[PDB]
Parts: sequence; C-alpha cells; structure tokens
Amino acid sequence: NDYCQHFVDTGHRPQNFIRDLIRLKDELIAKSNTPPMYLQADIEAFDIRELTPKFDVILLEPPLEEYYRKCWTWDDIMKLEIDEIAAPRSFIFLWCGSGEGLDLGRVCLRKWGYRRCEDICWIKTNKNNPGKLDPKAVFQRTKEHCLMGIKGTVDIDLIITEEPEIGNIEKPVEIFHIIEHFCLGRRRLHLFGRDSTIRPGWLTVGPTLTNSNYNAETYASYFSAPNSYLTGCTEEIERL
Amino acid sequence: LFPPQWICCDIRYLDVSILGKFAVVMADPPWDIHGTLTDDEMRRLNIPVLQDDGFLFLWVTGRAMELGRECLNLWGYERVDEIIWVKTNQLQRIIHWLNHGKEHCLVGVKGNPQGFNQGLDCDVIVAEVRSTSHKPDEIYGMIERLSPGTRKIELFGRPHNVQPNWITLGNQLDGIHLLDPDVVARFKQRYPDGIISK
Ligand SMILES: Nc1ncnc2c1ncn2[C@@H]1O[C@H](CO)[C@@H](O)[C@H]1O
Repeated sequence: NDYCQHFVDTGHRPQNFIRDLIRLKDELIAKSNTPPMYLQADIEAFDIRELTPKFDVILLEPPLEEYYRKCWTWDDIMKLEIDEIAAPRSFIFLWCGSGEGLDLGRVCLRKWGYRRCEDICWIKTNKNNPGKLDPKAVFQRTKEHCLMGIKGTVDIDLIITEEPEIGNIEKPVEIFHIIEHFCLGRRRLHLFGRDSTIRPGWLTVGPTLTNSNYNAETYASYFSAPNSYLTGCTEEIERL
Repeated sequence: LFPPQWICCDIRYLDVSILGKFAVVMADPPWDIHGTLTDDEMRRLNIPVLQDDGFLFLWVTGRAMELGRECLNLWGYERVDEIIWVKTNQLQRIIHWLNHGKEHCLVGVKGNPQGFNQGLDCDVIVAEVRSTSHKPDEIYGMIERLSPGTRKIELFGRPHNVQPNWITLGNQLDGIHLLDPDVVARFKQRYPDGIISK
C-alpha cells in the first residue's frame, strides 16, 4: 500500500501508520545528574564566556521564525561564539527546523569546529487532525531536524510524536533521553531553554526563564575532583 | 516517448547533451563513503546541461549529506526540501552513534519552474525495504503528481528503476532502449557506431 497516495487522498500523513533492559541505566543517569541549574539571560546581549566550565554537550534551540505561524535568524545564530564554551572534546545538538536551517545549521556546526555525526528527525503525525507553506517548499513539511555534531576525539535517529497545537514550540522531551543515553559527560548546557524544559543534570540558559539559581563557582564544584571525568552513566564516587 | 527508456553507460563519459532538457532529475549516486565515484567525479558530472527550470532529487547518506549539498549547489541548484524515507518491514515497524531508521533525499530547484503541483505530498515516505540500495517506488508517484507527464531522467538507476516518462542511465542496465525520436536522432549523430568512450 502506497502511503504517499493515501496522504493525498485522505490527509493522513504516512507517519501516522508507523507501528510501535535500560532502567538500570536510566537510574544511573538519574543518580549521577547534577541538581538542575538555570539562568535567565538575554543571549543576544550576554557574554556567554561567563558560563563556565566548558561543556561536554550543548543543546541549542534558537527560536526560529518558522516555529510561529524575539525570533533568532540564522545570521544571529551563526554569530554566537559557541566554540568559546565547548570543551575540546564535546558534542552539540542543534535544532535546525525544516527550511534553510538544514543548510545554515551545518555552516554553524563547521564554523564552531564540529563535524556532523547524526541527523535526528522529529517526525510529526497528524492522527488527531487529518488533512491539515514556505514559498520555496515543494512538499508539505512534516518534520524537524536536530543535527548532532562532535568535536575532538540503543537509540534510533527518529522521534515520532503527534504534531503539537498551534503556537506550542516545545521540542519532544525524547531528545533529552537520546542525549543522556550517549553518556557524554555531565556538563550539559541547554541554550534557549525555558522554565518548562528545566531538567536535572542540565544547565538551562534562556531569555524567558522567570528565576535563576546559577552560580559559576557552585556549578563548577559539581565537577571538581574526583568527579571531573564521569560519563554521567556510572556510579557516584564514594566519599568519606 | 512516454514508455520507459534507458541507456547502459558509464555516466562519467556519456555526452548527456544529446538527451535534451528534463523537468525532474533524480540520482542515487554511489558516493565514496566509508564501484563508486570519487568526490571530484561527482562534482564534474554534467548535471547542469540536463535542466533549465525544474527539480533535482538527490539521495544522500553519511558524509554525502554534506558532499551532496556541495554538488547540488555547484551544479546550480538551491536545496528547497529534504525527503526522508522511514524504512519499515512488511508489518510497518521501523528497521555509529545511533541506529539509522531513515534515508535522506535532498530536493534542489533550478531556475523558475512553472506549473508544478507543489504541496500535494508531504516530505516523509513510509515504505518497506526491498533489496539493498533499492529506493522506494513511492518516489515516482510523488514526482509524477508534482510534475505530471513531463520528461524525467534518472542517473545510476538499475533495471527495476525504469518507468514511463523516465530515461534511466546506469552501467547495470541492459543495452540501449530509446523511443523518443528527438533523442534517437541525436544519439545516432553523436554515437553513429553505438559506442560510448572517453
Ligand atoms: N560511472 C558509473 N556509471 C553508471 N553507473 C554507475 C557508475 N558507477 C556505479 N554505477 C551504478 O550505479 C548504481 C548504484 O546503485 C549501480 O548499478 C552501479 O553499478
């Protein structure tokens, strides 16, 4: 059966018809997680060098204009000095949307010194509203891409959820599960996060946060010896 | 014209100018990742003569996600969409850092396409995996609804890829099979002894 033909006949996206041992890893991640830390900051006016120490993974979620139908253009994003806060070996996850970002986000990654190793696709079903447009678009756009970059030396590259309600710009929380399952280290930064995305194990920085608890010295103390090189997936280091 | 046509050849050496202009180009190239083509051979393919106004569909994987973007731009296209094929078994279940559930097809535009039916299909294909390197047949229907009845050309196709309205090129096709009189004429002029070299 041709689900492409079915979508043109009925408006049900092909992804609507996709169908369908770790807990002793999820709780190790949970045990190793730092307290949630968060900082209200207007990132266009804020010197990101003040966020220390250098991060093992960075999740970057700039508010693109295409998400709505203060936005950030790819001009703005590309001029962020991400290389100044990434650890020499570290990872980036960049939400690129579905338009020119798939190209300009790759320019960003290379500009900051990463190479892309994965292209994670958020595929949006419309099971709840069958049926229902960038001027250059050739096809109806029903997915978003989050590009994974690496610098220095269980899961699949797909996230499938129902398309969110109009004006709801949240990305699927499953992206956090994928990132944390890689065991990349414990200094994790989420730029352009919100009150709603704050999460144990993460430093969240963004303009709309209503409260802050970030202290650079307190934050660094979570990673001082003997805890400087943990992956975030092993046992806590015994004290006393 | 309308029934399937193909040319067994080395795409590096065929003079594709004898083929005319096409509303849609599709390619599934043997990228040199990990019988392939080097990055320079891909760059030098004479894609620009194949179209004036229309669309290019370019399958990519691994580091060809970037190299394919380079070729697309060098050949004169702007990437304007990206199709993903979610790979399933016959029960509609999905088949280095992450397991891969999908393959990507870049969509480039060249010139000013007029009269195409943009927006009928969406950019996700859900379809069963068949033999290796065999892309889903659903793409031909998406392309036909996008641009019905127009001339199309496929590069690096295999025998199962031949389709009405398409000319298929590849080195595992069986001989030559041409029916368009414009193309038959120019092929005889350019290759009077039926041999493609250099
Ligand atoms: N220079 C080439 N010219 C034409 N077809 C090729 C060439 N190199 C590889 N192919 C073919 O492209 C297809 C890739 O799936 C295979 O049939 C493969 O043999």
